[PDB]
Parts: sequence; structure tokens; C-alpha cells
Amino acid sequence: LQLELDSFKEELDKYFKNHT
Amino acid sequence: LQLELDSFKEELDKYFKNHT
Repeated sequence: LQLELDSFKEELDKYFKNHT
Repeated sequence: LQLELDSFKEELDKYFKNHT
């Protein structure tokens, strides 16, 4: 569970990077 | 797990659209 949670957290930053 | 992860992804997608 922790690895996929970290992967989802990493994917979360993609939308923040694309918003700029 | 995958279905609820996709649901969380779809919910996350709404916050960036609401922020704009």
C-alpha cells in the first residue's frame, strides 16, 4: 500500500506542475 | 483497491479545475 500511495503522491505533483 | 484509487484520482482532478 505504501508504494502505491507514494506513486499517487508523485502523480499529485504532476497537476500542480501542469497548472503553472 | 484500483477502483477506489481511480475514484480518488478523479476527485483530485476536481480540485485543480475548481482552483482555476
